[PDB]
Amino acid sequence: ADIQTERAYQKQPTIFQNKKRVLLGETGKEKLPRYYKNIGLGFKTPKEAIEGTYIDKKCPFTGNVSIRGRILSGVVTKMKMQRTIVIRRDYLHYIRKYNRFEKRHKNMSVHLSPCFRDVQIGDIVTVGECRPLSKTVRFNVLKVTKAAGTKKQ
Amino acid sequence: FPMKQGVLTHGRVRLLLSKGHSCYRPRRTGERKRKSVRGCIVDANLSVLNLVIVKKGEKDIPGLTDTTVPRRLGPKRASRIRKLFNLSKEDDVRQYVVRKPLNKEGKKPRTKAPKIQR
Amino acid sequence: ARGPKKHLKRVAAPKHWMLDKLTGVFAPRPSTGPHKLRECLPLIIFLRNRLKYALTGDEVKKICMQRFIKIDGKVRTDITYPAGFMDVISIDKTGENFRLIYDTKGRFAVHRITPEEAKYKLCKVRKIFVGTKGIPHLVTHDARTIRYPDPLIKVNDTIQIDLETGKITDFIKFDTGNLCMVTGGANLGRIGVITNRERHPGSFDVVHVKDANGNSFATRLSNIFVIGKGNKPWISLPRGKGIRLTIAEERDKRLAAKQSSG
Amino acid sequence: GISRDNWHKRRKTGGKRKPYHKKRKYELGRPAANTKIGPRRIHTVRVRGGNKKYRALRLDVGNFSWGSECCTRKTRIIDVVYNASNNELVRTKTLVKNCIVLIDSTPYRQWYESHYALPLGRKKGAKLTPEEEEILNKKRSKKIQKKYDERKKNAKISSLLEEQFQQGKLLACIASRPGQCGRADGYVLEGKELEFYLRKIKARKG
RNA sequence: CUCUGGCAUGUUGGAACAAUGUAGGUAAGGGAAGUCGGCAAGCCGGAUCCGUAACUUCGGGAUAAGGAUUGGCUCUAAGGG
RNA sequence: UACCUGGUUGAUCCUGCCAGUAGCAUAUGCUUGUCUCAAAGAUUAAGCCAUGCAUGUCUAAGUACGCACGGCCGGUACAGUGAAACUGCGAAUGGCUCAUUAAAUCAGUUAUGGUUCCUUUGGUCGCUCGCCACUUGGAUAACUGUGGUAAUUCUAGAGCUAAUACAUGCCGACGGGCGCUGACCCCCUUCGCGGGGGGGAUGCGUGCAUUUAUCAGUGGUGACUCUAGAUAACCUCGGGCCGAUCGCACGCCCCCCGUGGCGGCGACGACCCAUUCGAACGUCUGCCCUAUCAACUUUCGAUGGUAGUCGCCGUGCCUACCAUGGUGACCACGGGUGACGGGGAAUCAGGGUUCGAUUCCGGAGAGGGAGCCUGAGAAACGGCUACCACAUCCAAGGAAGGCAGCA
RNA sequence: GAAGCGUUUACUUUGAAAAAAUUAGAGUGUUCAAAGCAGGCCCGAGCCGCCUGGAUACCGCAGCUAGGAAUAAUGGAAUAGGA
RNA sequence: CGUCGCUACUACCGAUUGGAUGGUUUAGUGAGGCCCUCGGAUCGGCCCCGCCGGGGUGCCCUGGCGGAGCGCUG
Ligand SMILES: [K+]
Ligand SMILES: [K+]
Ligand SMILES: [Mg+2]
Ligand SMILES: [Mg+2]
Ligand SMILES: [Mg+2]
Ligand SMILES: [Mg+2]
Ligand SMILES: [Mg+2]
Ligand SMILES: [Mg+2]
Ligand SMILES: [Mg+2]
Ligand SMILES: [Mg+2]
Ligand SMILES: [Mg+2]
Ligand SMILES: [Mg+2]
Ligand SMILES: [Mg+2]
Ligand SMILES: [Mg+2]
Ligand SMILES: [Mg+2]
Ligand SMILES: [Mg+2]
Ligand SMILES: [Mg+2]
Ligand SMILES: [Mg+2]
Repeated sequence: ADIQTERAYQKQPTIFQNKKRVLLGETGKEKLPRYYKNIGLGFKTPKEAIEGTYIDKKCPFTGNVSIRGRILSGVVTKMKMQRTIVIRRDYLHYIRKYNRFEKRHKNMSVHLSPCFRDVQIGDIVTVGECRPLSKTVRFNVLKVTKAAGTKKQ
Repeated sequence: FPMKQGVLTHGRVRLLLSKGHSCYRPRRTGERKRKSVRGCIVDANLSVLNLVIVKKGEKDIPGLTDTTVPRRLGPKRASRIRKLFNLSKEDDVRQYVVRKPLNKEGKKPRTKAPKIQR
Repeated sequence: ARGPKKHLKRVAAPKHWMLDKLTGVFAPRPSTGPHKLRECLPLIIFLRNRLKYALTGDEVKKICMQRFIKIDGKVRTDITYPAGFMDVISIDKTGENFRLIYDTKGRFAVHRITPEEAKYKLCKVRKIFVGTKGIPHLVTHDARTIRYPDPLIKVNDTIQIDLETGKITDFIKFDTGNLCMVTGGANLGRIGVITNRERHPGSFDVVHVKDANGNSFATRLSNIFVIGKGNKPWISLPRGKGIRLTIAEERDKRLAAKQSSG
Repeated sequence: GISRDNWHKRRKTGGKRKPYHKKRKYELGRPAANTKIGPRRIHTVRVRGGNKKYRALRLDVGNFSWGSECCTRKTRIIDVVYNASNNELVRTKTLVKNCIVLIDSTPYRQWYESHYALPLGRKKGAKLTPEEEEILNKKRSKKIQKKYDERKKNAKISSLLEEQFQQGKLLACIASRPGQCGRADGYVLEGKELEFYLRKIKARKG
């Protein structure tokens, strides 16, 4: 549906919709401006977030979250939560006694902005650390790369 | 146990007395202590009863309404002396302050004046 | 703990204070001041273990009370005042002036300086910002802040500051090929010239510095402190000229010095 | 007392967490303000670091801004009509950060006439003559009158807003935090946001 | 408990309110000491939300056991054509 | 120092264990002349404690009318030393112990663009147009005096007295400027109209800090919904700042005069910014044994979204409405630990195996729990309140406790 | 001198930062040593004082940086939706 | 080699709805603190204003007793 599917009204707090639309301007359609920011560190803001209509206060690009700290990647595992997904990170732990490695994993729940519409299970996502968004969410999805696909039969 | 104003019951009760209530001085800042106090109504079971005369009668009580004791020492602030002595302004304010005389046997007589503030 | 710590164990004291293990259990524990306690010298050690003027803690207490110690143009009675880096310790009764600069081994050394070269001081601007009514402010590596600076001074530059006035006499721009001094880490106390400033967004910048002998070393941007215009240092460098020498050559330097003195 | 700690919760996997210390003061919570509408009663609570927080138990006057006209006036709150958090907060007439409330529109009417010189909020006119007959005419000169009709072509109020000016009450959304700042500032609803909340109120009872 | 319909209290009435009885209640403190024996009486009890053991032919035990709530009034949500 | 030896057989080669062998680390036994260092009620009982001490503090610079001394130098507010007390600060450090605690603590790393911060240092303190100021008000200590109580570092009534305690509250800069409101007036294309500009009387707001809303884009970020500007306003009587404070030498101006105005060095003080000491919650990786613990979490927040509450701040921290999520054989969950973590210690070819109660860093606790006052900082215990367990005095009416501090 | 890598990692080398104490270890006749961080030169007596040291190494795994690209994993153009 | 008989020691099963000591909790009661809503034992100020009074000249500048304004308020 539209962006008003709840008990409150969503809007980007930096945007004033009611900019005195009088006869000097044709009403309508005066398309409301969209707040968007470059998150830095070389990441490119997606075109969907530039011109989309969704509201997400936790979005890295159209929300009030700043990426700072560690940048790291993972593999999407589940997508059965609202605006947030869990990713699995595989690494090897070294054991000195046996001079061999040990395969370990840690699941991380990360916030997935609606700008990344084209996200399946198994994709590679780069996440950046932000302020705690939920009880167990501290990373926000910055870039989505397909998993040897981009073509579907 | 001292009697406290406003308790409003004959007998003894325990109160969490904070700073500057009554019947308690704190040993440190913010300290509150639970103490036993006596109610404000009097009865037979009281050791003493502090009473204050508010007006005079027909004659003098022996040993009470006679040999009036002076205030130990006079005013100090430069305005509390003006109110007591009707000083207007710069009427030799320093000299009008009360000068207390000191008289000890093992010493010469001498009078002592206090430092006046403001 | 339930509040601020006001003790410093002798073992836990910074190494460059060069304190021993047997005199006592505690350390000066410097008071709060313009410099962090890890890279500051309390006045107590400076007048007891550096110059040996005082023997014990109460002896350095008497000298500070008599008010001849004058740090950065101001008399300081604090026994544990944090001196810091390139601060002028002027004792006028004895006529000696000290500029507190690290030696070659990353330790503060006694640097006697001339009286007229004590009237100024170098400083590293750390944050630049504009205050109310549009007044630009400037805070240095010390806790000293000034208003109305020259708009060409940016962050991590050097400002030529004269004492008793607090104004900016001149300034040194941060640029490639400028003489600097490292103020922290392994390369602490090494005099050299900027060769390259690589930058890392979101992280600390790394700069590459080459000394007079040609040795090239790197460090973080927060440990850089430019003290010269290109090649010429603006302060009297301490003995050793801020040059780092490996274990091989101070040994033969002792043998040569011993043989000459023998 | 009330604790804001994270160690009393279950960990992410669902296991139980054993506390390694008792409650600490820095992780405390205080009882809710539950700000009502009434004569001003503001309590001061001392918070971390010796600072001061203004508990606002009761408010009756707030500072609401028109926004589209850049007009901010100190007006009186009447009641609370909608609350996105809980429906009970409206029932008990409690002022929270985002609840929408009805405010008196007289100060905005006064500014409108003294700035635009067009009847707003009036039904038929010629009823408050001892002042309105003077504000409309002012017998002003060539340039001031020429300065007033240049404020006329942009003089227009939305149908939803002018309808509420007829009723004498404007519904507005609080923007401040009573119980923290001790005051109930906000903004007047316009546009799609105003339409969205009118639909919500209508669905509530209409 | 009441309306339609039906009746006159069951083959007599009146006056009193003794014992003993028949039928029905209550009883301080104790709580089966009564008795062959808890006989008799008493306790519990509906519904909602929890929570339920040994054992077992795995079906049961099971309303196991144990605990909380329950009125009135004013509302608010959800469940349709 | 990269090491072996005795023992199964009538005898032999093995497997294999037992015993021997060396270190250190607790106890114990015997013995002990010198000297330098030096651990030491951790292990069982974080079991119980008599007694004594362990946290107090004044400079010239907040307040001295104690005779407790004392210069008197003698006609004066206060010479000076000063007990007591009010005030300010400290008492949240240190010291002790290791019971709890198994992604918890802790270590390395990183963030607060998600916060607070006494003090120190440096900024700021005429930026605000608005009948005491040559200094305003009341009480209270200490002190005198009357007691009560078996008892306590218990206190009441009565009578004084001060502040850098507690309140109140100006002048001054200050002449104005700016932005709105605009009485009117003037120059105007002039012409019978519009006119394009100026002045302007009169009223309203003007600074920093706070809470909103709006506009534009002097410096800064990797990235602000940053900093700084502009506008409309707010600015909480348990209510922000806009000095009613204290010493040191003492001087200049004298037209007006002649009795005032000016003056330096400090101290104390502050709203706010920066800094320092931090603190707090977070990022990544890392922990022993156990499956005779395989499925846990989710009514009672479990995972996430929205809007709030609360908190110093980000966050299910809490509430309401929603979605059904979240973690697990890569060992979840549960249980055990004779588990405080680490730096480190012992052994020493290499690899490892044990040990770290214990002087340094971090955490936790103060008999067991729980809840709070003050303060910048405590869920403090050589602070308070309550309960539980112990336990002290009593005239039985009450009162007082916390050695896992040093002894 | 500004921009990207014509994959992404593991791996290896370098650099940064990595508390002290402890360990290894430089210097130093504590009367030797365990230790400690001290100490040494002349004095003809004016020496109205001179020269030093208080190094360095290691710090596992994880995180940051810059070189190499052999081994190992992972991808690009197959309905061309390719350069 | 095993039963059987005697003697010691070690565990095992076992009626006793056995017993004892810890830990985590359901439910009920619930001290105490804190917050909110009340409450008002007391304690001040203004209105003093029955009066003597009075001064710029009965129109009070007031020196204070004193009723108490039977209120406004902290
Ligand atoms: K009868
Ligand atoms: K029976
Ligand atoms: Mg004074
Ligand atoms: Mg009958
Ligand atoms: Mg009949
Ligand atoms: Mg019949
Ligand atoms: Mg009975
Ligand atoms: Mg009974
Ligand atoms: Mg019987
Ligand atoms: Mg019987
Ligand atoms: Mg029966
Ligand atoms: Mg049964
Ligand atoms: Mg009910
Ligand atoms: Mg333990
Ligand atoms: Mg340990
Ligand atoms: Mg503690
Ligand atoms: Mg304080
Ligand atoms: Mg405690």
